[PDB]
Amino acid sequence: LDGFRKWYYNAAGFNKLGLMRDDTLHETEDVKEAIRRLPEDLYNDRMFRIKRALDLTMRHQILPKDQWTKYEEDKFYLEPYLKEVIRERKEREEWAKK
Amino acid sequence: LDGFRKWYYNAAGFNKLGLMRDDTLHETEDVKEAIRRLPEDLYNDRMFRIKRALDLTMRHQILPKDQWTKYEEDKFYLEPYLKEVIRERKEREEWAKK
Amino acid sequence: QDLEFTKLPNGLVIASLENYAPLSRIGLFVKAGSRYEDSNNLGTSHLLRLASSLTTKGASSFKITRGIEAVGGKLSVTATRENMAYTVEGIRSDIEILMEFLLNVTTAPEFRRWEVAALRSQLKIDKAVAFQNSQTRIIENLHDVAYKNALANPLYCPDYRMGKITSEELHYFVQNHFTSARMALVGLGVSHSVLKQVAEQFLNMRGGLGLAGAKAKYRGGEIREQNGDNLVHAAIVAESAAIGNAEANAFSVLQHLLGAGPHIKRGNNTTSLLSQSVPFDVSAFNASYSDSGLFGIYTISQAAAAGEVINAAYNQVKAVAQGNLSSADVQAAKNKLKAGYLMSVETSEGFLSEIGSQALAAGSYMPPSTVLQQIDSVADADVVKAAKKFVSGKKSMAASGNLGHTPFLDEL
Amino acid sequence: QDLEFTKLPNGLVIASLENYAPLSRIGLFVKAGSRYEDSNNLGTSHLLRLASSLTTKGASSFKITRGIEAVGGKLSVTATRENMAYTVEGIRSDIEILMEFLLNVTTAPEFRRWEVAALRSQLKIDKAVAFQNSQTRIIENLHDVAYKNALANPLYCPDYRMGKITSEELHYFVQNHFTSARMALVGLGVSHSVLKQVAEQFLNMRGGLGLAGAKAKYRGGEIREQNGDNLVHAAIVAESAAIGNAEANAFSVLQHLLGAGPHIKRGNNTTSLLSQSVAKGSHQPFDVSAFNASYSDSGLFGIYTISQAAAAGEVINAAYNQVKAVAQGNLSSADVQAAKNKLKAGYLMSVETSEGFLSEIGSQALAAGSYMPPSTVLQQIDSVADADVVKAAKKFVSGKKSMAASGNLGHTPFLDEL
Amino acid sequence: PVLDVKRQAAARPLVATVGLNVPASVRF
Amino acid sequence: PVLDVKRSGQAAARPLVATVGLNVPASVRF
Repeated sequence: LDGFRKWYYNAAGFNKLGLMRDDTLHETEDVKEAIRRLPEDLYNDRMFRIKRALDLTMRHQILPKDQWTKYEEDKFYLEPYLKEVIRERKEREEWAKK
Repeated sequence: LDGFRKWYYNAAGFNKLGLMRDDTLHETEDVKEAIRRLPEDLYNDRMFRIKRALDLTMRHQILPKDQWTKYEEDKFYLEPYLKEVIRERKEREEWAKK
Repeated sequence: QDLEFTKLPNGLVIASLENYAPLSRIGLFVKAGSRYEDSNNLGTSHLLRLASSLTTKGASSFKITRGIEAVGGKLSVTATRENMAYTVEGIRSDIEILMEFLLNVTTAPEFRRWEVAALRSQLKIDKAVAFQNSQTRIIENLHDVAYKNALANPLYCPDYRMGKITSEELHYFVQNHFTSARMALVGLGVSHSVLKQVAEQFLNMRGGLGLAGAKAKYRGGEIREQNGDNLVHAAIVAESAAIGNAEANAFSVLQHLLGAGPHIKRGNNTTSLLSQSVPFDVSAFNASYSDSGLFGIYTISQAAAAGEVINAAYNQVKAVAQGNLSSADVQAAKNKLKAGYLMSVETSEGFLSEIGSQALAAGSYMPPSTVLQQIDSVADADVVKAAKKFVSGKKSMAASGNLGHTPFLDEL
Repeated sequence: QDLEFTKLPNGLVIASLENYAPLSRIGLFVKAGSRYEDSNNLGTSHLLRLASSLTTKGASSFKITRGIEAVGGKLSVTATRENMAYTVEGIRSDIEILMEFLLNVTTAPEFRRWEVAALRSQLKIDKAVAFQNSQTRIIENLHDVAYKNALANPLYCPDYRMGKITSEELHYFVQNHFTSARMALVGLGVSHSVLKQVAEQFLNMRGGLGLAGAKAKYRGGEIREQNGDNLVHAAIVAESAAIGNAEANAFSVLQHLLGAGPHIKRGNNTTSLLSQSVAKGSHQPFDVSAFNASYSDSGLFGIYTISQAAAAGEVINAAYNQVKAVAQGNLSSADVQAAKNKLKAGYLMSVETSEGFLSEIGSQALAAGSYMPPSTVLQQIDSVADADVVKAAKKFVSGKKSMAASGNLGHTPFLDEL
Repeated sequence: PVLDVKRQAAARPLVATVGLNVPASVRF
Repeated sequence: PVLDVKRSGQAAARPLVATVGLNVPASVRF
């Protein structure tokens, strides 16, 4: 399962643009709240990575293979911050339900 | 000529709405610059007179005859301020011409 | 029943009174006022005061706010330059979760950075609302010119420090001043036992004496802020007695002799030696902190009259410094002071604050009765003495308004 | 030729020098600084300084601005706490209409209310730009804590007074301080005669002595400003000599002995006794100098320090200790001779430029009504002698001090500790 | 600026007060 | 707020002198 997940990570292809996994999340309301709660350096790296991926998609290029994002290396930075947004979101929802 | 001017002042009919002569001027750029240079009390009386005239025109009424604006009493307040706007305006124009 | 002071080994002074009130009130008192900051973390106590509804380890901000409003209870934070007090009140059937919320807020905050970044605008708004009146600004200016380091720190955050207070400063302030030896948990309308159980599930984790603060040093000087207003607010104070001395009682008797607020609506407060020294408003400002206290006149007069209003007021105190007083006036001052104390403790939240303060200050409860006889201890000469202290000690003057005819200290 | 002076019977001073310069400069100097306001019209001189391009009785704002820019001339306003100076400069063939514009601005303003209402936002912007650096705020704070009434008034308008300054206050200030007995018209590159003709068509109608100002009173004290800057700025001054005494020359020699700015770029200003006394104990970056500001009734002399907040204390103490050494006679005659050479070279380089020369003549005019040739001064500065310097020092070392501090002041000492 | 929601002597030290309830102010 | 158009460290040793006028530059010197 670990090797097949690495193969699927190579087949997804966002590592060839230098992106992380959390860069590829669709910005819903909860995702934008989690992005707003990021520290300044992580937010700046995320915006630069997104801008570089957009530039590479503009020129129809990819990064060189040494510059790709290694599956093992990818960091799920937004995840911790996101869970909270969802948790808080649900708590609020439940309160209203009841 | 003085009596015929009073007769024309009665025939114009803005005194029946309580307006002054300078309230009836069309607000061009020079007129709005002259209105902006008015003191606060004169501006507030002008805005109240215009609002009262608009309300009277809404109800299709006029003021009682004792409350009309006597030709002799009308004050050309905006005039002094206006001349300047025109003078300044012309001076600037001339400078550009030359 | 009667208050039960139990100084737990952790220094926490548990105090309880069960009077079977329908609404019961539980407060927690910490020696963590604005005097414990230095020049590197100014305004941290203001953000800590405004950060009582933040996410805690045990309850989120949403859970705290909706749970306190669900039972209709109230959570408030009152802060002086020495002490902070977090108070909850509500129906007896909901004070268990009210103590859960309050003790979570006191003991285990999180101080998330996005929450404090949202709170700094509220800090600016709260400071503007607080400085909408001239008395607050002139007392803050008076403390800033009167003291050097400790009590000169403002209750409200400075303008440059907004946008600069971080989560680490709040965490450091809490970890250095919210320790068990500086805390008293006081409950009216609750059983003492429960206070103790909540005092072990919480209030026991953080121990120690906490960071000791610096001794406050008097400086003097004058800060005159021309603000343009017609009224020239002016406070002239000097160093006085601290908390824990009979000279503090003498200074309290001295402000009630000189005048400490009108008793009649639209009265002229006839008796006040000051007022009668002769629109104006002349009183006497006395505030006593643990290491030092300030006494002195505080006058609000038309710009022009400031000259006489202030001088005349100063001259009246000099008369009291020369022994020119009557025993009936001192007896009336003692009656006014003791009636003010009894009406201050007649309300429930004032009673809870008093017990709280006494706890942190002396660890003991002083029955209202005891005080009455101690105030009586103050005698005429004692009052005179405190006066001469003010009349001689270096003065500190905070003035605001149109100060073209407001005198200086070397002229005063 | 040389400088040539006439005092007109209405009190106006006329000074001219014709050196046949290609660009000629004409200035007009009025004793109408910020010291002549009181608590009811604070900041009026700032709006008067910024209101030089307003509509006058004789030329509109558009005509003044487009006519000065049409010939490429320059109109500027410089203001101290005592004096205001309106200066125009341009080609000799256009200085007739330049004097028309300048004398209309000085003598016959209109001060229309919509124009000053538009100018108050520029007043706020100018104050923010001026207080972008720490030296300006700390000197304004130092004057405010040092004086009681006259010289304590700020050069820049207070925040509450913006939106409150009216046309009537400007008219009252002009009618009470822009009179002929307080004015000198100084022209480099022009004939004296024309100055006089323009001095009769203008500058002669307002001829009272005007409204006399109050005597400035010293107060002492200290005002601090905790604002979290990286560097602590601190000025500690005391009362000193006024304009018109030899003790002012002694205090100028004393600041050039203690240190009055670097002469070498990236130098350590080695000689400055202050700089040496700080640098022998502190390895942090610093900037210590001597401050002297003397006005016609009173003067301020002291020390100015910029330092890291942490060392702010002992550095200030070190600087103070150095002045105490000068108060104990611990000085050498070669050091005083070098201080005199530095002071006289600074004076000659200040008057070597055209606008500095016009300002100097102007100031001298208003101050003493007479022109003092650069040479004369040189021998008077020489008059100052070693003991004299020591004397001024003891004045500072003893007189009540006034302290303005700003920055992270957790380790900045107080006056009773200093 | 507007002092949020806009609209006597000082004898006792100031005391800030804030909390869940909407009101918040200082008293001498 | 932005101080209009933003930008000295050299310590003042002489009195200040505001300066403004028709020309665009405007500042103070010690």
